[PDB]
Amino acid sequence: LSLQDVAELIRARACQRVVVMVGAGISTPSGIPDQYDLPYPEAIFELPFFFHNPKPFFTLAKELYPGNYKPNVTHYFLRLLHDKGLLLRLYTQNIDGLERVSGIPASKLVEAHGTFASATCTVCQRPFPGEDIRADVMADRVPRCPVCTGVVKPDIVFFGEPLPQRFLLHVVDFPMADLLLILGTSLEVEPFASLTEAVRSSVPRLLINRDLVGPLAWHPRSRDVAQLGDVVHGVESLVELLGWTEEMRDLVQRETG
Amino acid sequence: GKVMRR
Ligand SMILES: C[C@H](CCCC(C)(C)C)[C@H]1CC[C@@H]2[C@@H]3C[C@H](OS(=O)(=O)O)[C@H]4C[C@H](OS(=O)(=O)O)[C@@H](OS(=O)(=O)O)C[C@]4(C)[C@H]3CC[C@@]21C
Ligand SMILES: [Zn+2]
Repeated sequence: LSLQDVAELIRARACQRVVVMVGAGISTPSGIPDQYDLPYPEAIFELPFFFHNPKPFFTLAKELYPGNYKPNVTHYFLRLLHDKGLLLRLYTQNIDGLERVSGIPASKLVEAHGTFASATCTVCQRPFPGEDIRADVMADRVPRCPVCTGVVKPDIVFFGEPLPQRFLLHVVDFPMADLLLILGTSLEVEPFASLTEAVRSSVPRLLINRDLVGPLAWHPRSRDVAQLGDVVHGVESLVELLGWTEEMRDLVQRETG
Repeated sequence: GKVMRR
């Protein structure tokens, strides 16, 4: 099986319920990393480091707020998948909110590693709207709790922390998928990475990623297809094989201003 | 819990 066969499936509308898994690869072409004081990169989402020095995380918060970055071809492709009534759900590891901006509604999304839309005082555990700390974060200040002075951390999943309970939508989405799209992740983080195994054995799995990662490398199924290389390139080659290149380009420079 | 493989 090949990338052409997968494109033929979508075009025929044989794949009615597409489930997508995305990671950091799809947001790099918009200029998002993954000027800081980080001992190693992962420490930005680690609690022992965060409590020692919250500033590098809050630098990224200030960066990741709406406006600064734009969705790229990858996002807009997934927006076409929804527009044509083909997206069952999008599962994302990203915390940059670009899926929402591209036009994917909240109901078609699982922000599996959390969100800046709300926050919690790390000490007393009072909940905050994510706008209630905006001024502070923008003014290079560490947000503090009105009631106890503890650092107010955004609801981003740090290492060791449980994922939001919305993640449980995977129990009903994955068994129901007729096609799985893995785009721009090296499937390193658990339990997200494990979802690739949750689709039925007869289900096509399409990896559009830099390298052969996860279960596609270790225990490949017959209907798995890898389009290795740059993610943007890989997406465009599927878009072309679908006949959506014109519709895409119309969508992309429509969505700028 | 959110963990790396390695
Ligand atoms: C049990 C069934 C699975 C059913 C599948 C079957 C049919 C296979 C059994 C779950 C599927 C998802 C669903 C939701 C998804 C909701 O997220 S939302 O979409 O962003 O609001 C959840 C919101 C809250 O989670 S939290 O992590 O962010 O604090 C928390 O509520 S709170 O305690 O009052 O704050 C729990 C939620 C309401 C869960 C509860 C489990 C579910 C009913
Ligand atoms: Zn507090």
